[PDB]
Amino acid sequence: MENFQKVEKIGEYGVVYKARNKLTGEVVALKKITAIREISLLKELNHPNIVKLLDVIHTENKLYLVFEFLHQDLKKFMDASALTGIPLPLIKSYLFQLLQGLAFCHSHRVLHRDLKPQNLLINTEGAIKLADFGLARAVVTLWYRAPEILLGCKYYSTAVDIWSLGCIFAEMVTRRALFPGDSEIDQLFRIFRTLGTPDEVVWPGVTSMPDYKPSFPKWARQDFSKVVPPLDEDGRSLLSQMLHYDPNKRISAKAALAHPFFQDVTKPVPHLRL
Ligand SMILES: CN(C)CCCNS(=O)(=O)c1ccc(Nc2nccc(-c3cnc4cccnn34)n2)cc1
Repeated sequence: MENFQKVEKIGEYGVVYKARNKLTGEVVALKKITAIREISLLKELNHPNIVKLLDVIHTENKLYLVFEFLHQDLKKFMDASALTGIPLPLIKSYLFQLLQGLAFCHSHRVLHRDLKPQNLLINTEGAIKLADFGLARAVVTLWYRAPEILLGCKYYSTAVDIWSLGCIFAEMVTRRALFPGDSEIDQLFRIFRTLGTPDEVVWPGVTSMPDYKPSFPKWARQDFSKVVPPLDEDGRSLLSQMLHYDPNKRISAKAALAHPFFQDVTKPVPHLRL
């Protein structure tokens, strides 16, 4: 690690730093944290929409991960685009690319588990990539947590990543977080108030989940025309399938890529202020 010089703090698994390789002049993203094996497995998991894991350094009982450096994260970009909003064509491009990244990771049996604007990175060329993948297996925000996780499911599936991405999708479109909960129960009830309290009809087996309680209030479902007004009908049908209660009914990344919404997708370049 004496080969790297910290430049600035990026965020805080561990803390992430923007650093410089004094043995190449290369700029990278440095994260300071059975594990060794799992981590080494992610270094082979390469794709255009996944932040590349360059090296793993295990020393002094400490674990350091070296990642390629990207220009800005989605949280900052959304804040910067708050006045006029991100153009629809760019929103569509970002969603399409992220679905490609998830389709790839999911085909390799790897899930993210904690997708959020903060770990989605973009560059001046118009690309977007997933970061902090698989690490989630080797104050925190609950806004993007899938309902099966909140209800105590022990062995959830790749479907949890689709739910998180759907929430991010809605947020780029409306400039408002879909389910901004500040506690697990508040998060769960916010989802219920919008999508309706789930029951055995729409979600077989839900009433027998670890944290489900017959005493839950029973709210009715709302129309998506009210949830995401500026989104056209193809966008709304796609979003509804990404937000299905039953993990088994929720659309897969692969199936989503074939949805009508993407028939006119393109790759615009963002206006980034660095
Ligand atoms: C809270 N504010 C002070 C803003 C914080 C910084 N936001 S930013 O858009 O300037 C900005 C954010 C990120 C970058 N680069 C960059 N490249 C590659 C990776 C990462 C990055 C971030 N978490 C993680 C977690 C794991 C792995 N990688 N990894 N980050 C540049 C700029």
